Formats: sequence, structure tokens, C-alpha cells
Amino acid sequence: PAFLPCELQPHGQVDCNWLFLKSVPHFSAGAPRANVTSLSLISNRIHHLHDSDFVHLSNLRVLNLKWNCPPAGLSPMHFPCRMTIEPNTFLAVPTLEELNLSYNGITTVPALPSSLVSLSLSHTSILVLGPTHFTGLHALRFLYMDGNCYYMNPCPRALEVAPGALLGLGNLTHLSLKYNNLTEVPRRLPPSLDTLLLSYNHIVTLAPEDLANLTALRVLDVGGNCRRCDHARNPCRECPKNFPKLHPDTFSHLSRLEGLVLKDSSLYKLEKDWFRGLGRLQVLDLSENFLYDYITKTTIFNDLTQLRRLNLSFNYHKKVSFAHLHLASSFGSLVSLEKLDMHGIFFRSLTNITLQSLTRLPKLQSLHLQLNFINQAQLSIFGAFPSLLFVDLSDNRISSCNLNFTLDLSRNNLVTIQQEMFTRLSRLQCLRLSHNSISQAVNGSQFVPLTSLRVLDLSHNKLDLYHGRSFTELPQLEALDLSYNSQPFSMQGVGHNLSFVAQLPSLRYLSLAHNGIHSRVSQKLSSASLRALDFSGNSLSQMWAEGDLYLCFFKGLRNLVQLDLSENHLHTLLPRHLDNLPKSLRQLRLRDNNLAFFNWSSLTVLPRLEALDLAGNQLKALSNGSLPPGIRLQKLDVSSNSIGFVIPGFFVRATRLIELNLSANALKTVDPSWFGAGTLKILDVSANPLHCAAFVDFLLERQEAVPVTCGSPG
Amino acid sequence: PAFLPCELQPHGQVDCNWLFLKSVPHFSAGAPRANVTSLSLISNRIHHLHDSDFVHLSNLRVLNLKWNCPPAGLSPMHFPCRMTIEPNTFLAVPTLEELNLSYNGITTVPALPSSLVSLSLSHTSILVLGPTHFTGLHALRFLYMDGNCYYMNPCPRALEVAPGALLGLGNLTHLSLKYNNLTEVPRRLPPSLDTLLLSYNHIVTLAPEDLANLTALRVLDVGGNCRRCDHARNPCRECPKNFPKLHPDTFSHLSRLEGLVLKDSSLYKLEKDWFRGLGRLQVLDLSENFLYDYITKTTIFNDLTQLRRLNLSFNYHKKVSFAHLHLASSFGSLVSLEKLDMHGIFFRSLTNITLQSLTRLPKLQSLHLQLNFINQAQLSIFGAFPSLLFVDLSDNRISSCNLNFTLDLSRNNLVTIQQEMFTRLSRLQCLRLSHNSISQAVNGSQFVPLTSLRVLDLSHNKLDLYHGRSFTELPQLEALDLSYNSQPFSMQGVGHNLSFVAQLPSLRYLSLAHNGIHSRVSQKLSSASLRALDFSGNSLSQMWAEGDLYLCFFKGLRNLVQLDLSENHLHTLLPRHLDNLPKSLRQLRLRDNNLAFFNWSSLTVLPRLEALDLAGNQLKALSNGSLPPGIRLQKLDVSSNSIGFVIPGFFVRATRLIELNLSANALKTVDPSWFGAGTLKILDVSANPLHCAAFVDFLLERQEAVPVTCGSPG
DNA sequence: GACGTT
DNA sequence: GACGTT
Repeated sequence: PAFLPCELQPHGQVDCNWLFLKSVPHFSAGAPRANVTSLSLISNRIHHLHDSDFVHLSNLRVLNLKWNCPPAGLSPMHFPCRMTIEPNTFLAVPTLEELNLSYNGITTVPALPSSLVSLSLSHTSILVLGPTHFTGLHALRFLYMDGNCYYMNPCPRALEVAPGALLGLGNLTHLSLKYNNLTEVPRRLPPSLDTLLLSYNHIVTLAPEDLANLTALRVLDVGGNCRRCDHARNPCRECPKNFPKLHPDTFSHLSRLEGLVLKDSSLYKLEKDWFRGLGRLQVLDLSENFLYDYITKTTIFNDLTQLRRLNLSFNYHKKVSFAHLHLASSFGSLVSLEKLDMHGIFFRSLTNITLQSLTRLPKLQSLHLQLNFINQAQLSIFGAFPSLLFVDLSDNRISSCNLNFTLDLSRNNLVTIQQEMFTRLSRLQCLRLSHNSISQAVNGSQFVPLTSLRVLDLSHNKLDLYHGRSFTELPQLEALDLSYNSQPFSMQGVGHNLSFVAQLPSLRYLSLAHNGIHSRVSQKLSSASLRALDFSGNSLSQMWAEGDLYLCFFKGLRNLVQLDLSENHLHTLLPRHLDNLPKSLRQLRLRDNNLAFFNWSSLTVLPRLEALDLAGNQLKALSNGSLPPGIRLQKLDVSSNSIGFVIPGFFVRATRLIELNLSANALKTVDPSWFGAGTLKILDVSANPLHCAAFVDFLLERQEAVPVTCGSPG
Repeated sequence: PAFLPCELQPHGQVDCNWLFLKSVPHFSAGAPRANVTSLSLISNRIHHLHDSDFVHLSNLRVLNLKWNCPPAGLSPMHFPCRMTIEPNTFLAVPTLEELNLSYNGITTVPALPSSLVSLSLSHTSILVLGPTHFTGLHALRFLYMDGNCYYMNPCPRALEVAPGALLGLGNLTHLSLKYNNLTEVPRRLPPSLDTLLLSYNHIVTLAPEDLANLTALRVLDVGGNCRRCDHARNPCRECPKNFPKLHPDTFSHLSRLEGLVLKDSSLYKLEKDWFRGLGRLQVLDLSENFLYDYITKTTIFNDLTQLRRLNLSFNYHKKVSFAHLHLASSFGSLVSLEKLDMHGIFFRSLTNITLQSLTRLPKLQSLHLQLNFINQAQLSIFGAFPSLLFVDLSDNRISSCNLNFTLDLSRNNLVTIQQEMFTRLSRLQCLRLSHNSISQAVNGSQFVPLTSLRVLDLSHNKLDLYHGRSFTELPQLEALDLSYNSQPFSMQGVGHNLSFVAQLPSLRYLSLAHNGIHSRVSQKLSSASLRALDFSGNSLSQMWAEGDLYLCFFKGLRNLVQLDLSENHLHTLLPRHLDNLPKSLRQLRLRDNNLAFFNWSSLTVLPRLEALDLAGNQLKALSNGSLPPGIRLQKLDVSSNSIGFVIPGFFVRATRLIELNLSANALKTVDPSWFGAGTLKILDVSANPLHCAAFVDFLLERQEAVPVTCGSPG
């Protein structure tokens, strides 16, 4: 093991993260020190760097020293920490390209090699920058220095950057200076910049001289300099009235601009000239402003025709929600628009008029309308749009499947579904109706127009499933989530019909998780098409106490590949039950039951079983027969049990075993005799009271597989 | 330790339960064996009893051998077990009074001492009884023998009891013979019986000769002999039509009868003569019959005037729910009635007419109306009743506090509360509105008529709490449960006003548990009256990351005694936070957070703290200073952490410490040096990998306090 | 110094 | 025999 206590990985990277080290490990001389190209020392306890820490690292290109010595405000305990660096610490490494010194209490910029390409000094204690700090860094392309004077990392004044301090850096393209209490753009920046992030300072005034000779700018973030603290979740200083102040020419010379962020700048309107001169503008973030009235009447969206993404979120009135909301005619052009975000504006009624302008935009794929407090939604409207893939109407008060037409209505106040809500939505493939108030008796009459519907999420509701023909109007339905509808199912003395599963010809995924199903339920679940059933969070235990009434509950699911029986209060698991389970099963999850014993031999009953998960049960040991012969098991999880010992040879027969999780048990050793091993690719043996005086050799033979604390003896 | 492996307790009882013993521990000769009056050997592995097992137990009066050798059907694994008993096993104990042999595969009744007063042979393998089996048991007062021939413990035939087999038992008062596949009452029973339980057999016919000369009967259970399997949750054989058959004189000679159970006897009506002759009848269970039409028209409730409890539940029609439901006029008399249970009949409308008959009954305290599928409920009706203490309308579709007027509406489909629902309910003191669909903006206008309301449970709803005057119409409200309303609180970018707490002058208990409160919330909670706040299941962690905005969140709760911050994702807990917490605190719960460190000294900041709960966190050890001086802590729970060691003297200063829970950690010893001990009353050191070769002496000195497995070495 | 997966 | 808090 060449680099203890650190870990050798591919791409010449050495991981020393989270080892609570007090200094940089020099490593023994015999190591291949020239081979290391990357060294990560994240979140250690290193408060002092030395000339000799990285000197022998001959091909070091990436170095990460993040979170070693956080300033008092960023320290979880608020411990002050001052990181000292010897003069030639990094000069000693003339190959160094990527240096991250963020979340470290250093007070000035150290001497750096001229090879450095990227430097992060974010959340450090550096309050001053001059030209001398960046002498001869001709390769430096990225400079991060966010968060050096703000509420979480305070300074009595602000970050000071002298005029032309970075002007000598001719290769610099990326510059971030957020949360530094600035009151103006630092003067004379390198014209090479393409990204400039000055957000969350207090640059409350702006002219073209502030962005002077920065003609290569591609992205410009200036938001949060003039904030609306009514919407703030963190410390916030309100923007004075009669601010902010810009003037038309500010951005006119930025012809290469593609992204402009003006969020949280207390804007009641925009000024055309700002944009007239930005012909390349793709993404515009106007969120958290006061543009509620502006967007109803504005004509500025004409000749913003190259715009692709537009964020208008939280442009809400302080005290009210609007009755209606009509978008200006100018939104119709906007022919390049792909994503429109209008969440958090607050309007109660969504109609045909509301989104009239947007109806003909040929590329509009995403419309975000959540958190608007909408009571009434005319959903047929969405059938009119040519390119719509995602409509989010979640968190309102209305009353695979990435990359197909999806409508998210979750977190609304729907009580009954009527089929007339889905007029014009025959194209819809995925519908989320999660977290509603739906108490309807679903009887095959709710979703009739939704003929393309492939996914229906109805979790977190009160659906009463007594009719045998529930969801029968969706024979093309592939996935149905009926978890967290426990209120109907937990009714005592009331029956529950699950026969409808048999009536859904193309259903592949079903969830009945967390329903508390425990008695008076259908005796058999039948389906030829179902591949995965989540039956977690039920009381299969109590069902299997009721004689043999429920012995063949899953048997009728003929082609079932995955079954989840986690959290079913199972104190025991007979060969009986396993034998009457579909023989097609490749994955069986049994997490967090109450199993103190497990007949391993009876696994033979499931010849196809590749994945078994017994985590969180109460196994005291691995014994009572080994893993049986012929077993196809590639993944086994027995973590968080009380496993105190393992019978010799216990795993051996698992010829396929790839991943084994033994963590959080009561093991005092790890013996090879348990396996026959080399094959094994993941061996998790963490959180075990390991005694430390058989494994030291064995564990180091198979170190590539092992991703490991002693409990003994001090 | 006189009785290892068993445990000596008060009342001369020796606990040997759940020790997986293979035989009865004889104990060393030196023990005070004459002092033991009771021996419990529940759920051990004892399949063989011997003459010498209890011979030295000179004053044994109670013996429990339950669950030692369960029959195949009752065995969790379905292991057959046959329990052998030597002839004089119990004869060897002439003082024996109470013998429980239930859940043991014995095939005949053993020889028993004449001192025996109570005997249980339930769920054993005894299929025959004769007079010889009970020779000379003149004291025998109680005989249990339920469940010896039924689905969970099958026999090919039935239990056979010869005529007059128990007739020699002149002191016998209690007899249970349920689930034994009987087809008639066993003939000539002792006239001394006062309780006779024959339920769940198949006694489908009944005449007075079956209860011949049993004039001292006080309680008679004959239900489930003639069942309706449509409502059954377990194996069930339907009752043939033209059955059951009784005739008027069956019960006429039972003048001392107080309780009659006729549940699940497929009754479409009752026959007067059955009851005409039972002047003492207090409790009548008619549940699971077909009495839906009978109770609308019957006149039998006249001259059932001494009846106190009446169960009519699940008297429902197979395929339907009734539109209305009018109770017969005869219910009005019935002047002795205290409890009426009418759940599971299924009717959609509850009106003034429905319960008209009951309106004037002077003692009616409990009316159970849950699980009826009621859509419309005229709640003012209940204001008319003179003695009503509990009305349960839970699990319907409507659209301290034991011993005061309570209305449970939980598990209905209420979306908005209107004050006009509570007209006439000014007397109501407790209201459960849990698990509804309530999405209302509570603004001080919902509960106006409820002037006596002391308890309001509004958990599991979607209450939006934005108005500062929510619940302001209840200034007398003492307890408010607002847990599991996370949908409003988890809305991102939306504020949440908790100022209303300050506006409730007499509020003592508040629950905000499991709301996901994490940001944009009131900065301070103020209240002079609040004594306990449950703030579990929130994100106080994220709130306390947002600078010092939330440093004084609980401070304004001036007289707060109990605070629950369990499950708040707390990775750390500064002296800061503790210091800005009410100084009145006696209980602080922090279960199941992510705390890997704890500054114990900073407990000094809470001088009144008697109870601290740190269970389920991630403490690796008890160190970093001991419990600080002056600490008033009487209960400390650090179970289910990863505590590997304890600094010496760690507890010492906790002069008051009464209860300490150390279970489920990584301890290898238990040292006295941790304490200074004698005071300590509960010391839980279970589920710890204890090494076993300092504690053996110490733990036995303080054995009275300790209620303990080795993990080492085999 | 310590703390902690930010 | 074993299993498990029924």
C-alpha cells in the first residue's frame, strides 16, 4: 500500500480527504511519487503548509486543500483558524495547474508557479488584491474569490481590488467576486474575460466605464446587488429607493453576451437599450424583481428573438396575488424560446387568455408555473402547444419519462378527478398527481382522454381501491405509483380489492409502498406484464399470520423481476413463502424488517436471484448453512445488522458475488476463510468494532475491492 | 446472584423468560428456594419436564410454562414439538395454584395437585377430556382450553369432551373452549359455572338442555359459531342457510346473566323470548350480524332497560350502503345505556332523524359511529345529548382529555372548516380533525362557536399558516397539534408566519413536528403560557446555518419546560444555541440527529435540565469533559450511538442521575470508574460487544439497578 | 487545538 | 433441534 494513510486511485489521483490529518503526508521514499498527478486533501486539519509538502510531487497538476482551516464564520464550531503557508510552498511545484485554497483562513495570496491555470481563493480571509499578488501568472485562466466579506464570513470594510490589479493576467477568462461587499466594479479588468460574476455585492450603480473594454464577455451575473428582502431567506439589506441606476450604454458594447443575470435587482421595468446591442443573448434571469406589471404590457420581447431561456420567477407583488394574469402580446416572438420559468408570481386563475401569446412558439418545451397559488386551471390549454415536454403546475391550489410530455400537478387540492379535466391532453405520457386530497372511488372513469398515458403517480392521496376496474381506461399504462394511500387501506374491518392489477395489460412498475396493507385484501396478485412491485411499508407479516390465505399473494405475478418487501414487520421468512414467490425474481429487497434468522439454503428456491438486501434486520451472525450451491447472487447487503461472527466458507458458493456490504455490524475480524475472494469487487466492512493486534495481510491483498476503523484497543 | 441465569424480583417471583433454556434451571442448593412463590419460564426451549424440576420449590404457587414447545401450526417456523411430562412433575408441588401450559404440544392432561385453582391448556395438543383427567381437583376454579382444533392448530376431527367429564369440579366458575371445532355444547357441565365461552366453534344449534342446570351463568359467549365470511379476515366456513337455530327457552332460566355475546351468528333478527327472562343483562354484543333492517323497526329495546353496553357494529348489507338510517323508536328506553357502538353499518347521511331516539337517554356517554362511509353529518345534533363524552365519527367521508366531551372527526374528507359546522357544540372540549384534506388559510374564523375547546388536533393536513391570527377565536385552547402539515411549510420561496403562537394566551402544548420547517419562517417564537413544544422532524439545522437570524427562535417561550428537537438534521450544537434557549427547560430531546460531538460543559447553561435524550446520534465516545458541576440531570439517553469508550469519572458530577441508557453502542466493558454508582436505578448496557474474561464484580454489586450479551469471545 | 461530508 | 416478544 504505497500511499498510506491516503488512497491511490485511477487518473494518478491520491485521495486524502476526511482523514483528520494535521499536516500533509510526505509518504515514504519508496512510493511512485512522480506518478501522482492529483492530490486531494479535503476537510483535513492542516493549518500549516511547508516548502517540503509537495516538493517530491514531480508531476502534480491538481491540488485541493479545501476546508482545512475555515474562517470563524464558516467553522461549524466557529473556531478561528489562521492558515500559514511557507513562501515557496507552491513555487516548489512548477507543474501545478489547479489550486483550490477555498474555505481556508489565509490573509494574503501566496507565491504561485507560472504554470497555474486555475486558482480558487473563495471563502478565505484575503481582503486586499494588488498587481504584486499576481506577478507572472501568464497562464491563469480561472480565478474564484467569492464570499470573502459577507454575513457568513464578515469583514469590517470590503474586499479591496486595486485598479488594474489583474490587468497583467492576459489569459484570464473567468472571474468570480460574489459576496465581497463591493460598491463598484473593480477598475480596469483584463479584456480577455468571458465570464464575470459580481452578484450579491452592493454595486447599486452601473455605467459602461464599469465594463470598459470587456468586449469578450459571454456571461455576466450582476444580480443581488439591489435586493428585495421581503423574499430573502438570509441576511439582507434592502435596496434604497431611487436605486438601482443603470443607463442604456452600459451593455451596448457587449456584443458577444449570451447570458445576463439581473435577478434580485429591484426592477419594476426593463429598459430596451440595455438589450438593444446584445444580439447573441440566450439566457436571461430576471427572477426576484418587480416585473409583474411590466410583463403584461411590455413590447421588449420583440427583437429578443434569439432568447432561449427566460426566468421571471418570484416577480410577485408584496401583499397580494393577482386575480388573472395576461401575458403581453410581445411574448409571441420569442420564437427561439425553449424554457419559460414563471413560478412564484402569484395569480389565482389560469385560462386560455393567460398563455395566449405562448401558444405558437415552435420550440417551447418547458413551462414552469409552480408556486403561483392558482385555484382554477384550464388544462386543455396545454394541448394547443406544439413542442411542450414539461408543464409544472405543482405546489398550487388547483381544484423513465424524462423527455416525454409530462404534467406535474402534485401538491394541489384535487379531491376528485373528472375526465373533462384532461380534454385535449391525449398526447400526455406522464402525469404526477402526487400529494393531492384525492378521496375518489377510482372505477375506470377518471382518465379517459389520456390515451398515451405511460406514467401515473398517484402517491400521497386517499384513493379508495374497492372497484376491480380501477385504471381500466389506461391499458397502455406502464407505471403506477399508489404509495402513501394508507388511510383507505388501514381502515379496519373494510375490504380492499387489488384485482385491478390483473386488468392492466402493459403495467411494468407498481408501487403499493407504505399503505399499511395488513388484512381483508385480495388473496392473489396476478399479472403477466408486471416486472417490479414495491410492497414496502405494509404488514405482510400479519397477512402471513392468517393461515395460508396469503401464501400465494405474489405467485400470480409470473414475470416479476424485482420485489420490495422492506419494512413489512417480518419476524420470520419460511421456505414456504419463498417457494410461492415468482421464480423469475432477480432482486428481492428485505431491508429494515425484524429478521433474527435466515435459512440461506432455501435461497435455492429462487434460482434467478442476483440481488438480496437484508440491511437493517437483526442477524446476530452469518451461519446456519452457507450460501447454497448454484446461487446466482451478485449483490448481498447485510449492513446494520448485529453480525458478530461468520461461519468459515460462508460465501464461497456465491460464485457470482460482486458487491458485499458488511458495514455497521459487530465484527471483530475480517477473515479470508469466509470466502474462497479475488473476484469480489466491493467489500464494505465499515463501522465494525475491529480488533487490531488475519485480515491485515488479506485486506491489503484485496485492497482494490475495499473502498475501516478499529474498535480495539485505543 | 442467587438464581442465575434467572432474575429475582419482588413478590417472590423468578423471571426466566426468553433465556432459550433447554431444561428447567434447578439452581444451586444455596439459594432461598423456599422463598420463591412464582416462576415464569415463558418462551424458552423446554420440551421435557421432570419430577425433579419443581420439587425443591416449596412455596411455589404460580407457574408459567407458556410457549415452550408450540404445536406445528403455532410454531413460527412450523416446527413440530411434543412436550413430555413425567408423571409426578406437578404432583411434586402440592402448593401449586396457577399453571399455564398453553402453547405447548402436550397430548393429554398431566397429573395435577388438588391445590390447583387455575389451569390453562389453551393451544396445546389435547384432543380428549374425561373425568379421569380431572380426578380430585376440588379447588379448580378457572379452566382455559381454547384453540385446540382450528386453522392455526388443526385436528382432523374435533375436541372431545365426554358427558359429565368436568362435572366433578364443584368449584369451577370459568370455562373457555373456543376454536375447538365443537358441534354441540359438551353435555352436563358443572352448575357452578358463571362464565362460559364457546365462541368460534360450529355450535349451529342451541336449546335449553345445552345450558341445562347452569343457572349461575353471568357471562355467555356463543358468537362466531355461525359466521358471515364476507367480513372475515381469516379462514371461515359460511353458516348454512336455515341456520342458526335457537328457541325461546334456551336462555330463559339464566336469570343471573349479565353479558351475552351473539356476534357473528348470521342473525337477521332477534327473538324476544331469548331476552324475556334475562333481567340482569348489562352488555350485549350483536356485532357482525345482519341486523340493519331489524334495528330500524324493532320494539325489543323496550324491557331491555338495564342494558348498559350495546354493540351493533358491522351489521351491514353485503353489497350496499344505505342512503339514510333511522333508529327504531324503541331505542329511547334504553335509559341505562352508557355505550352504543354502531360502526361499520354503512350509511351515507347522518341527520336529526337518524339519532332521534337516543337524544333523551340520560346516561349515554359514548357513541361510536366510525367506518360508516358517511358523506353528510349534521354535527349540531350532538349538542342535544345530555351525557355525551365521546363521539367517534372518524374514518368516514364527511365533507389529558379522556373524560371530557370529545368529537373525533379524523380520517374524513374535510377541505375547509366553516364555523357553522360547530353550531350547538359550545360544550365541546376536545376535537380531533386529524388526517383530513384541510387546505384552508386559518385566519381566526373557523372554530368560533367552540368556546370550551381545550384540545385541537389538526395534524396530517395541508393547513396554510400565513395569517398571524390563526386560532385567535380559541383563547382558552390549551393544546394544539399541527404536526404533519409539511406540504405548506416545505413550499420553497414562500414565507411562514408563526406569530400566532404569541396570540394564544392559555396554550400549553404545541406540536409543529414533521413539518419540514427550514427557512423563511418567523425569527422568534413568543409565549408566556407554552410548556411543551414538539419541533421534531424539521430542519432547524438549515435555519441555524442562516447566520444568527434564528439564534433566538425558542428564547421567547419564557416558561417552556419541554422541547423536542429530535430529527432536525443537526450536525452540531453550539453553546450559542443552548444559551439562547429558555432557561426554564427541564426536558430536551435530541434523538436521531447527526451529532458526532457534544460539549458537555455547556449543559451548565441550562441549570434546570433534568432529562437529556441523545439516542440515535453518532457519538463515538463519552469524553471532552465530564458532565459539568451543578447539573440536575436525572435521565440521560445515549443509546444507539457508536460509543466505543468512556472517559473515567464521566458521570460522577450528575449527582441526581437516576436512569442511564447505554444500549446499542460499541462498549467492550462497563467500568465503575465512570461513576462514583449506588444511587443509579436504571443502567441499560444491552446490545454492546462486551468482552468477557472490571464489571463482573461491579455489575453484580449494582444488580438491582441493572434490568447484557457478550460479543467476545465465542 | 478542536469541529465536520458544508 | 431449531425459531421467536406471538
